[PDB]
Amino acid sequence: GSSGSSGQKNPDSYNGAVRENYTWSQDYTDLEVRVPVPKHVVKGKQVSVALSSSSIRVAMLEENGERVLMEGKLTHKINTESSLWSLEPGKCVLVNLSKVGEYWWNAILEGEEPIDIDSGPSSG
Repeated sequence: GSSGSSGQKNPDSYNGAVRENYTWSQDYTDLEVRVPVPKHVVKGKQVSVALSSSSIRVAMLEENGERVLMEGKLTHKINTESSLWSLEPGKCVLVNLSKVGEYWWNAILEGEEPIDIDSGPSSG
């Protein structure tokens, strides 16, 4: 019984892109990427998080090895200092990216489809 806001505004991520690897979204001045983890990942030592500026790394320990959930050179630089990352047991990984100014992050890595959201004139 339809009651209230109905339709299709978003699956889960409040406006953004979705894929089978790692979700992310673009906001005013900050990005939020959530990576799904198994029910065997609780410790942060089971996952690898490399923060530099224009690069990110997201891996998780399986059993006899590990797997790179999300990784690749970022589109631009960030403020690792201001940036953070929190691991959740039997949930997902949280990574906060702090923009180093007013930039339009059309993507996370330098090789990811450009988000839909767009603005008027920018180049000029």
